[PDB]
Amino acid sequence: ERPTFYRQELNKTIWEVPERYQNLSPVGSYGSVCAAFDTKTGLRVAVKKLSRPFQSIIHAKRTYRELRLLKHMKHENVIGLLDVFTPARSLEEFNDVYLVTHLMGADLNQKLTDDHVQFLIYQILRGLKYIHSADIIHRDLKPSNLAVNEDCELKILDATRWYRAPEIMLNWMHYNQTVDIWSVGCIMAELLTGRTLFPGTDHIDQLKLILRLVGTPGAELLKKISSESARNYIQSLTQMPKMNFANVFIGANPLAVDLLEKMLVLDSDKRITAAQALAHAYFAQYHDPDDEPVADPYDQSFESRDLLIDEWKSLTYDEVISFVPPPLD
Ligand SMILES: Nc1ccc2c(NC3CC3)nc(-c3ccccc3)nc2c1
Ligand SMILES: O=C(OCc1ccccc1)c1cccnc1
Repeated sequence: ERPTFYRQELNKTIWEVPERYQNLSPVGSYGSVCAAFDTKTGLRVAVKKLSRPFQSIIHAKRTYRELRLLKHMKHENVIGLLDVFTPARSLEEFNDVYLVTHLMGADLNQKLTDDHVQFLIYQILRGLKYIHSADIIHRDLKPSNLAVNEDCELKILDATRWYRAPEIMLNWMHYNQTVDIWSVGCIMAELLTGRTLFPGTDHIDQLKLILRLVGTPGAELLKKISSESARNYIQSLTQMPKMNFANVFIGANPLAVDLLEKMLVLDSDKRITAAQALAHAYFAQYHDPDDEPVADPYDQSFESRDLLIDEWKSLTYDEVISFVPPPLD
C-alpha cells in the first residue's frame, strides 16, 4: 500500500509528499526543488516537483525522458534517484511527479589548487565515462551542473554557450559524445585560472574566441564539413594559428596543460575520450582501471517516437510504478 501524504503550500506551489519526508524548505525554482529530511534513511534529500509535467506533447515526453534517465543512472559521480512518487492513486488521477535525490552542497561555480583540480576533473571524467558508455550525451556540462559537497565529492546533475563545443555552435547535427569533453576542457581551464576560458557574448563572438585559441580549421577538418555555408563562414575567417597552450596556461602543471591540449581540439574526431583521459598521466594518483565502471545498456528508442500526450503520460506512470528503491547500505 502507498504511504500517507500531507499537503502544504511552499512559496507558490502546493506540495503533497509522503510523511516519510519532513521539514521541507525551498532552495530555488522544469520545476522547483525543496530541501527535506528523509526519515527512512536519516539523510538530507532534495525533492523536485515537476511543473505541468503533462501540459503538452513536448512536456510529456520531457517528463518521461527525465524519469527514464534518472532511473538509469547508478554511479557515484552521477545524480541518481532515491525515490519518485505521485500523490495519485490511479493513472486517471495522475498529474504530478516528484523526484527525490541526495541533497548535495554547492555547485562548482575561484582559483583552485592543482590537486583540487585533479580530483574534481577526475570525478567528472569518471561519471562521463559511465554516462557515455550508455550512449548518453550530457550536452549541457557547465559548473552549475556539477554538485560538490564539503568532502569534494562530485556528482554530475541534469551562460551555456561558454562551455559549448564549436561543432554545436556551428549547428552540426551529427555531433557525438566528445562535445562533453570540450565542456570538461573549458571547466578545467576555468578551475585552473579562475576565469571563463571562452566568455563569448553571442554564438559568433563565441566561435571567434575559440578559434583564436585553437586555430582556424585546417584543410583536413574542412574536408569533413558537409554544409557549404558553414564551410564558407570558417573559410572566410581570419586564419588564426593554434596557440601554444603551455604559454597560455603559464605556470600550470605541464600535465594539466597537456590534457587541456587533448580535450580542446577543434576536430571532434581527434578529441580525447572520457575513458582515454582517465588513463592520462595528470590523474596518476586517482586513476584505477578496476573502479571506473561502465553502465548497463540504455534504450532511448523512444526518442524517435511521436506519441500522444496521454501515451507519454501513461509510459511515465508505468515508470513511477516499476521504480525499485536503491539498497539502503
Ligand atoms: N567529422 C567532423 C568533424 C568536425 C565537424 C565540425 N566541427 C566544427 C569546426 C568545429 N563541424 C561540422 C559541421 C558540418 C555541417 C554544418 C556545421 C558543422 N562537421 C564536422 C564533421
Ligand atoms: O536542486 C536540486 O535538486 C534537483 C533534483 C534533481 C533530480 C531529482 C531530484 C532533485 C539539488 C541537487 C543536488 C543537491 N542539492 C539540490
